[PDB]
Amino acid sequence: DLLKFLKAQTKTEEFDAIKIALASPDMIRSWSFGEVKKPETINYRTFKPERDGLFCARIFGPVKDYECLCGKYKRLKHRGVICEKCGVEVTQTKVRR
Amino acid sequence: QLAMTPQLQQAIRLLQLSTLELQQELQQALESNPLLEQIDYQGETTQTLQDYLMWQVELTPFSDTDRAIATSIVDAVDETGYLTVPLEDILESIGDEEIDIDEVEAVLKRIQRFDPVGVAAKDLRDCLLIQLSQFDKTTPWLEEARLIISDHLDLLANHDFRTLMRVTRLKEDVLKEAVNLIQSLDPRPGQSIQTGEPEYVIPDVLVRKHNGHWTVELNSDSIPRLQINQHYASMCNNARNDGDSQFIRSNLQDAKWLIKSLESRNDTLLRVSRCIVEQQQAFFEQGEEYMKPMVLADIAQAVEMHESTISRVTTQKYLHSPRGIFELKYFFSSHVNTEGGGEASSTAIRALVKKLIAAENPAKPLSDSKLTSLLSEQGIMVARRTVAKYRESLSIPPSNQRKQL
Amino acid sequence: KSDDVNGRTKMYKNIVDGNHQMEPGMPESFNVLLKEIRSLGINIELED
Amino acid sequence: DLRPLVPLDGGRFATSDLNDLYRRVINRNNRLKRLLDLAAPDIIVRNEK
Amino acid sequence: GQNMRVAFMPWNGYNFEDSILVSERVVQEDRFTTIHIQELACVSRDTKLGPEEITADIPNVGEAALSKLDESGIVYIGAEVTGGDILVGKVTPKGETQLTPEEKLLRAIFGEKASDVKDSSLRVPNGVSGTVIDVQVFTRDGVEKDKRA
DNA sequence: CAGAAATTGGCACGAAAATTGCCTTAAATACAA
DNA sequence: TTGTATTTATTGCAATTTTCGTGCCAATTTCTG
Ligand SMILES: [Zn+2]
Repeated sequence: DLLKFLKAQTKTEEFDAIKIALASPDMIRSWSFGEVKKPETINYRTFKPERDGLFCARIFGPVKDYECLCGKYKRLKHRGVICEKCGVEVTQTKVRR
Repeated sequence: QLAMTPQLQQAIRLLQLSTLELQQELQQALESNPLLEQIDYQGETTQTLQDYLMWQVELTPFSDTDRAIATSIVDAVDETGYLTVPLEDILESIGDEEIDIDEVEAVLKRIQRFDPVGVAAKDLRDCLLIQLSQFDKTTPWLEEARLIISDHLDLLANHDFRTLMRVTRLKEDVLKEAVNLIQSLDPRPGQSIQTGEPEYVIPDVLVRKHNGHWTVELNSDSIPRLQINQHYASMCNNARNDGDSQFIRSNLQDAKWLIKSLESRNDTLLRVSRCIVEQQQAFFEQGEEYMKPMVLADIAQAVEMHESTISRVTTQKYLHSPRGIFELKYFFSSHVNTEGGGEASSTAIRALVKKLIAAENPAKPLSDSKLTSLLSEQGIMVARRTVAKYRESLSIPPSNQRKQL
Repeated sequence: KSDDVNGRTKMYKNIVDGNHQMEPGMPESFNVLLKEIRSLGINIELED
Repeated sequence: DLRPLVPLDGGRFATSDLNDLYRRVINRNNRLKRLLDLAAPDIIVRNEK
Repeated sequence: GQNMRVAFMPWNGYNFEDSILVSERVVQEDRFTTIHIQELACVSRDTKLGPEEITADIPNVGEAALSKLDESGIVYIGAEVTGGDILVGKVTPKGETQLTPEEKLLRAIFGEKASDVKDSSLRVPNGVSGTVIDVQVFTRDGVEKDKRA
């Protein structure tokens, strides 16, 4: 259902405290969505993110809303689908934040 | 033949690589060899078309389901303002069983009258009809243009003006004013809110003019260069035996080899570019249509190399002339015969054909025969089929599809 | 008026609708602070 | 998106401070990984560390 | 400055705490009227899909917005511009798009000139007005000068 | 009205041009017997 | 004295694929009697 999907991304988390502590390596690996292996940012030939780079698109998310990187899955009817050709999920481009 | 060892084949393979790929490949060899080294704001949110459409969707008294449908409809709108998916894909993206296509059409007809008008239109006919409906009823030629937009648009597409007069029962006076009114419409309504920047290419070779003669040199910004790490080279002389010295020796050897192979690529590129720009000084002085028909065997006769080397070097490397940026393979072209025993390049015949077509009588366009005969008075000797091939390479419609009133 | 991304649009829509009421939400520059603090190897989090 | 590249006129994506500091670390880490795989002499690996 | 016939006295609080009360003849005689001159620039660069060109026929705009542009696409000297008027008509090329039947239908009816070109023309900023008094054209050596230059 | 002249492009020719995978060692040199 | 392990020097050939211009001819437009 699209109505619930759209309604469930504007909600505000409720809390009453802020806790600070030390970060375990397992905690850091739990935060991450992938490992950065190469120091290149932008291709400069297609002006697209380079794989396993600082500005990568499989680790950090799509560059366009509900649009995969290679271009197989491109619309909102495919939301949540992880492409099998490049591993990019199709969601909002704000998840890069 | 030549005894090909897999260390010479890597030096040969280094030629057919662009500067970006060459710098990408140099990093891998840099991080696998200790003795190698290299010598060396927040932003602003712009408003696109979809953001503008959403700003109006949120301010329109929709319902909870209508707004969800409008989100899908606005999402499937490209930068030209045309709906890129059928409504059956939007009804599927909603993911609800009770919603029918009638509601989707009702929401689409409301989204289609946003700013700009005609946005999110299925095709050109719908996009023109939407704009034609917003005009005041007391408008000249409104019904006459609407009739041919709604019924006979293929005839106007093929410039079949004769058939339009018969089917629409119209004279010359109205069939020109109505068509002018149609051309007054906006074909792409979504390009009003257009945001973006073009993409640039940093050249490899720079050619300029100095003291009346052309000078050529490699672009010093993008040229790749490596260096030997002296601190590790100072450890060669028996810091410790066996590995401690053998490793440094066997890596210094390969670093020297790689640096030599990079210099042997830069020099070859520079010499090939200098020969190329020396053989076609006519092109840079007075633009196109004066370019000579040269091939690989012509270049691999003054620099004294093999044709396969010239083939590899000129791959994906750009040259910056005062005219513009070129591929450095754009200068190798075919040829056709000429009066006087000479030859004329295809890249000049294309410019001549473009110039002749861009100056014909609009009422009576020139056909391929009328271009072949016109060219065969300067002694160009081109067959009609070759002229047709050149025109279709230039993406120019045939003569019967260029006439107009 | 400054930072809550999802509250700006709601406030604008309510003002245009003749209803002067806001849903406060959370500023977007404290999430940046959390992401920059926890990229130093320090586990800071909101709880409950 | 919290460390974006700066687009200035001319097609130039100048690398910011944080991206430079990340690229330096990634280069050193990759070099150290390769050297540890190659079984390099301890002097070079100590300098790399 | 200017010589003003001044008087020292309180006048109903309109010169309270360093304020100044000015007559209407000072405004009628244009004694403190000044002239301010502001410059704007339009640069045509070289892209990979061909170069940008300065032209007087922008595809999407109407015939009114091009009323004060000459044959070379540059505003007339002496024209009173305001708001978002077009000063220099500049077009950047978009290309390398594969043809489709809808794209062919769009290109046939409205002509090939409208397609494959964008609009990057220079326009007056918002809230800026004045009169065009000087136009300067700098052309790189090798490029062919237009009629204005 | 309608047959004929004109136009257009898919498909087919030989020849030329451009690519791509390899001979995956021979000769000069310093050292040892 | 010579035989040999060591170290340079070597950025081309020759098949194989692709592209070239131009003729044949069927399908679609235009034109004059
Ligand atoms: Zn993909």
